Amino acid sequence: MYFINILTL
Amino acid sequence: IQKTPQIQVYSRHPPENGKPNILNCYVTQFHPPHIEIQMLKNGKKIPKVEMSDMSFSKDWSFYILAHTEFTPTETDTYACRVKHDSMAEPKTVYWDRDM
Amino acid sequence: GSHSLRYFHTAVSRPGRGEPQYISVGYVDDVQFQRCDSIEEIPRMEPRAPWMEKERPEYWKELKLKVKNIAQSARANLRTLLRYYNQSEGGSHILQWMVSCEVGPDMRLLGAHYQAAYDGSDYITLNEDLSSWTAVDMVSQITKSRLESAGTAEYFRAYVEGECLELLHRFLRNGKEILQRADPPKAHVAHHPRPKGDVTLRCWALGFYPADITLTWQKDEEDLTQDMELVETRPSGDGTFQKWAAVVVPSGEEQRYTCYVHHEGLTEPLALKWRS
Repeated sequence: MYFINILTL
Repeated sequence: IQKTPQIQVYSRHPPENGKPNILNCYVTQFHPPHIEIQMLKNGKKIPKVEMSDMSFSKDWSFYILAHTEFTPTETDTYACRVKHDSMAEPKTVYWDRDM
Repeated sequence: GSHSLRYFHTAVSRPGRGEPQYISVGYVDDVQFQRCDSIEEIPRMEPRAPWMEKERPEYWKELKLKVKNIAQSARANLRTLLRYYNQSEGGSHILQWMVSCEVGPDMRLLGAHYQAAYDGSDYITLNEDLSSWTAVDMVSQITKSRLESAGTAEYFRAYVEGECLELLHRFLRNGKEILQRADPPKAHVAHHPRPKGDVTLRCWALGFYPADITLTWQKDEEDLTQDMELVETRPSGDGTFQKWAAVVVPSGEEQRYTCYVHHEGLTEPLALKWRS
């Protein structure tokens, strides 16, 4: 359960 | 990116006339995820159809399983019909006991 | 042997009414353990495996926070991506990402994965060295640049060694009876006469777990893999799978053909021919 901020966070 | 769904209609256990079983409609390899599935008996929509959650594979395409309870017979025809934005018309696949 | 904890996440930008705009499922090997949603910003969580009943409430409490958070980021990225590819405002776009970690048969960390796709196509992938990203165009090159400056990889690495490892080991220890098993396939060759006098031989493999199996037909010692009809492995619905491989053979020449089934549940591959 993780999500990295693809764009501009 | 509309990827046409592949459809397979089969039974959980080998078919025996007069013995209850679960009829599955496994739909895979489609995209986008929005899909409509119905299972039929003699051309009427089966009301209690259970569906697993939708997930996706390494190539990002989706897959889902629909199922219901049924009892094989010679007179009864069971089919699975799906509609996805990638198809002009809905596709109906028939249950064939040997596949 | 060799296990893996995997999550598949999907964010949709124009769901519809009563359809989630965020949805993720988790699996330990070939077994699904939970489902998480967000319909209109209201998180929902549902167990899908036995060993989840032994999960203390501190688990579902933190997850709900994670779902709300991830659902919030996802909708933001969708909008940002839409602006970056200059796509028109009223379209239906999907963003998908997979997060996983696996351990070897000796339970050590083997590796971990992180990959995203936008609209059904790769977008960015985290490298095996867990520090560099591979982008696929100028937009994702913009992204790669940002995650590289920010230092983002180290944070996934922290997660992997933290929560991922912890959940895998725990799910495996508490889900033991389910995940550390290997049920062998029930196989048999069926015989169907075609109308031109010839016959279809279908080699069935039923009720096996894991899903990984190999059915191959052979004429004498000739591998007929290019010429045989094969269905992709499918779920029986009770946690086990099935698959069949068919070849068409002229009547009379049936004994010439053999089916081989390879499964980790079997002691040695089975070699079936049509009986009768």
